[PDB]
Amino acid sequence: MSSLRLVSSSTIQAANSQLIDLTVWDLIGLERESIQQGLLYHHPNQVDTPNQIQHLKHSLSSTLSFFPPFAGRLVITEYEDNTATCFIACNNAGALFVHAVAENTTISDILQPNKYVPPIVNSLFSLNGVKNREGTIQPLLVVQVTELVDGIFIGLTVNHVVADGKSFWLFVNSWAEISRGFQKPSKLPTLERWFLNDTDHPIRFSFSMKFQSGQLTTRFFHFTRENIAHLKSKANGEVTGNTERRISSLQALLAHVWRSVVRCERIDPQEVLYYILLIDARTRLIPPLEDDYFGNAGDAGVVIMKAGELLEGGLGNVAWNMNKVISLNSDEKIKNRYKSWLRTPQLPSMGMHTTFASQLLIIANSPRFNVYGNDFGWGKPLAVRSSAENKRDCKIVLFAGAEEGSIDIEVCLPYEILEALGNDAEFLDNH
Ligand SMILES: CC(C)(O)[C@H]1CC[C@](C)([C@H]2[C@H](O)C[C@@]3(C)[C@@H]4C[C@H](O[C@@H]5O[C@H](CO)[C@@H](O)[C@H](O)[C@H]5O)[C@H]5C(C)(C)[C@@H](O[C@@H]6OC[C@@H](O)[C@H](O)[C@H]6O)CC[C@@]56C[C@@]46CC[C@]23C)O1
Repeated sequence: MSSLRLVSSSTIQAANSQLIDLTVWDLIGLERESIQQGLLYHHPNQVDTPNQIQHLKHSLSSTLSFFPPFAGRLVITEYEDNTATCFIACNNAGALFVHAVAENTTISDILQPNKYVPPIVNSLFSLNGVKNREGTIQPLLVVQVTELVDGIFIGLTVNHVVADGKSFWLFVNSWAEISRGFQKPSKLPTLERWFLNDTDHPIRFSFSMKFQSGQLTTRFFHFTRENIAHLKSKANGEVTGNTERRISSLQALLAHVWRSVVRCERIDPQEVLYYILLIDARTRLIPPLEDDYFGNAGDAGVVIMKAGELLEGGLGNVAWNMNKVISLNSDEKIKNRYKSWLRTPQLPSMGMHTTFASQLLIIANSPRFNVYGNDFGWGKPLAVRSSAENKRDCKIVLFAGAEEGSIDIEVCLPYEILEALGNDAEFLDNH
């Protein structure tokens, strides 16, 4: 019979004071969840496991020297007028390293064949459910390494006020390099964060103030490079007037997934639908931020369409609308939205009351993040998984696929819609 237990929990400080001021993008995450993603590895041959665990521990400490925020803590000051400030103290209080053993549990137990994410996956991460503002006391980075019969799982819990998805995977890429023998990471973070004026920080903000919540389930779908290329051509072929074939591969796929989810739920064609993209500000500010700007730097772009138009209007029209919402996130709108936020600095509510699954769909992560380059010395990973802690939001999480140019999507929806999707030949997934 299989089981799961914790062997040890250890504080990891940076191998070798300063403060970081947080900007609007960072503060918005204070009352939300951590990023919880991890990497699954197969051990074809025998491995000296105590030596592997020790090597991950020491290479983690070496990497933290280059990313001191992950070894620090948040500092929150609450004021009588119900406002607050927040910053990161790089005080080297340390990350947390959790060593767990899943007896009689295997790779294939974790990757159930073309099925749903099994419950064991959520236990491969530590500090599940902890909101980011609890980083005043809790580590900003927790690493759980779980031993399996035929491999290991490396699961990270990262405070979303400190880092977005891009920065999460910058750190993982850099940790893998250090573990492989690199002296320094190949990409060094930019740690000073963005404000329109030096006088803005510390920003003084206020805290506080869903269909089938708690009942959602999670399933992965795989999209080959070919099927993606097929959808891009189709979408661009349907919008000829004014096109140099500028609908991207990702836009076409996301448009296709949106249509497929709505098709499978079978809803009134008068329903209004909201599709939440996160648009990176790094490349869009003038002057742009550094590519390796370490923090949050992205804004919701909300695509809105009637269900009837979404389906009856064709793939290219949906993808064209997405392309246009992305294009409106200009340097002007980023800066004006920032300025407008400073004058009503309220952390957001997570939005409307939803009465069906397709109503509000959140798109997270990106296929541009490097998942399969994370060789720590024992080979590339077999798969990427998240904690699947979320059972509240209808959500699509994007991952680079194992094959060149493919994409894995992790879909969190009611079970019956995920079943319809897996039986829909128009949904052009594979495996
Ligand atoms: C266009 C309309 C008609 O007005 C309206 C109708 C209403 C709505 C559908 C819009 C609101 O209008 C604003 C809206 C987007 C909310 C406020 C947030 O958006 C931020 O709102 C603040 C202001 O409060 C802006 O300044 C930021 O630019 C913006 O980003 C976001 C995030 C950032 C927390 C978001 O989380 C990221 O999901 C992507 C992942 O990749 C990341 O991991 C992850 O963090 C989850 C969704 C969520 C909660 C909601 C939900 C949907 C809302 C409620 O559109």
